[PDB]
Amino acid sequence: LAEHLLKPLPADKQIETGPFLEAVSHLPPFFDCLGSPVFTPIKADISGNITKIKAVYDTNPAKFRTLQNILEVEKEMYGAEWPKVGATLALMWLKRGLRFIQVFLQSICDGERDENHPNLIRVNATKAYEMALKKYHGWIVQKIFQAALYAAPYKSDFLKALSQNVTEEECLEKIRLFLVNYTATIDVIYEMYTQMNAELNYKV
Ligand SMILES: CCCCCCCC
Repeated sequence: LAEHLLKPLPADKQIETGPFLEAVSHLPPFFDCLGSPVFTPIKADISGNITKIKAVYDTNPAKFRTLQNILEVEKEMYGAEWPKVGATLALMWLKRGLRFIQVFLQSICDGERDENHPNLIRVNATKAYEMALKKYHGWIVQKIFQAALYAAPYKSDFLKALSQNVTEEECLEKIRLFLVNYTATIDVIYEMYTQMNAELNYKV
């Protein structure tokens, strides 16, 4: 995780699109290592949105230099169909997948656990779902999440998968390092959606 740190935010809190997409493109591969085919469509969603954004960027890298540039250009370019269109829509869902990973990792690092089932990560995933995704899912998808929860690896196994021959404590310290700029970046993205009134709450 800490081999592909996100850059700190610059003083003007503008996120450059190219470096951002390069950075987060390192996350979907972690889903191949969780030991379940349940993760294949999850990986496709997150990668699919990165791809959607990268393809808008590639048409005009200068015009789409920053994530802010994307939202403002698309607002102008699309009129009434915006923000439910283009790279704006893909980023709206990408941020929520990114926020999920953030809350989950942070929960693990903060030592939140089920006292009764200490080596499970179900409480951490459940928190992350509630905070990042749940309100945008209808009852069917929520039910699928409840089923998929059972495919979670054991905590000890998860951390081992993210790690070199390194202790669990060492692994978590590196996860903490990653979370600094990751969290900061996602926060700026969420703030941007709020300022631009680009957030939608439709359920799927
Ligand atoms: C620089 C972004 C590349 C697009 C990859 C989509 C899969 C994670």
